[PDB]
Amino acid sequence: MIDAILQAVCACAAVEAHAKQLRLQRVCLGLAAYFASEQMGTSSLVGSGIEQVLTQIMTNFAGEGTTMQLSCVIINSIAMTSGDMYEEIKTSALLSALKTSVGKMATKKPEEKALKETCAATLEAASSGEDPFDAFSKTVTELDFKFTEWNVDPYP
Repeated sequence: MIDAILQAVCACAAVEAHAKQLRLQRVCLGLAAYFASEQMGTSSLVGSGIEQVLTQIMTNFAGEGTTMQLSCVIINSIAMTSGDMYEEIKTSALLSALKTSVGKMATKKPEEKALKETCAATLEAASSGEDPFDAFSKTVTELDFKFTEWNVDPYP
């Protein structure tokens, strides 16, 4: 079931029309993060092109906070799950997009610098020389649901 719903949310996010529909991208990434962090659906994700979906929202909304956290949880999780699966998503593009995006993250307010830090470890962990299981071992690998804005309406 999970495999098949994760295949839909990846497909749903990769259609070019939906690229810039943030709130959607957010919840597709949300679900992706939940299952990845919870060690499920990781094969469905990578197979159904989670790589592309990530680079899309990381270059269409470079810097955006909520998408960056979810994206990094997914990566951190997949990195801590399978060696075969991580080196499949570890594409030049993703790396470029992750660095450029970390670059543009807001860095003034106290929780804004703290969030940057988290998403910056993933980038360090990605470009590290170290075996991924070592490199990503201390990085965040669980989902705080607040970053998915699941229950926040755009027009209260």
